[PDB]
Amino acid sequence: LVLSELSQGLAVELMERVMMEFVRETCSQELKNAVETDQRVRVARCCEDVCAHLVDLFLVEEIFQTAKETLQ
Amino acid sequence: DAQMRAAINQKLIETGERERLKELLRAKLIECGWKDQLKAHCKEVIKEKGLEHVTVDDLVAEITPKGRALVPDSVKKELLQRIRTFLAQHA
Amino acid sequence: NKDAQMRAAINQKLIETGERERLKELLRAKLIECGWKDQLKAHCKEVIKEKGLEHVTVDDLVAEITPKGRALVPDSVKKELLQRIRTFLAQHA
Repeated sequence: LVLSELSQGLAVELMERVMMEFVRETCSQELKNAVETDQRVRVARCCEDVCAHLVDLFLVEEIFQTAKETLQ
Repeated sequence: DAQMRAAINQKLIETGERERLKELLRAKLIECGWKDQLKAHCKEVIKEKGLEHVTVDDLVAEITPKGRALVPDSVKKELLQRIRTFLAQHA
Repeated sequence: NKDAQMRAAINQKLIETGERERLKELLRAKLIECGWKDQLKAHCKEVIKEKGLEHVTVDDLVAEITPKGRALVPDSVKKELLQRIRTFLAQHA
């Protein structure tokens, strides 16, 4: 014989607070991991672009110097 | 009455019972795979919205409703029983 | 946007440290080793022979040569420069 719904209310609130905090912590960690991984992706990708840029630059110059040496 | 709820909550806290129940609740939710479900849902929302747009507030807003609905009624039944046992022994 | 900023930062770090120059010299050495120079000049001699020395101009020469020049660069040389850049970056913040 449960007289009051006071204990029901306490179980509902406690469950809701614990659940909510767990969702917040989980979402925060999942996004933090994703952003960290993406950061590594972007650094690698940018290194590729820089490398390709430097090569084409040094090359455009070496194609000029080569042309010269052959003449005459 | 809220004054009663405040009195009980204070007791749960100082007796360490609230912290203890919280620990066991979290452990049960992890055990049953509830937390893995949250993470799976996060992955999909991230992929859908994009890291260039999504924030933590966005994720929580999107994931919470389903999270709340997937809390097993079994753990809620056990929790309620623990609360009643606690009230009976401290009042 | 953010990627462009990151490319600029990496670029500037390579210059401040003198790494850009070391990379340039690295590329030069590798292009010799794989015979890039030799293959390119032979291509130049061919085009000169068809066009004729009098008719040909260097800007015109660069036009027919550059496609070949870019194609002669082996991917291994590109990979190696890339690796040194990534390594450099890990040792500089």
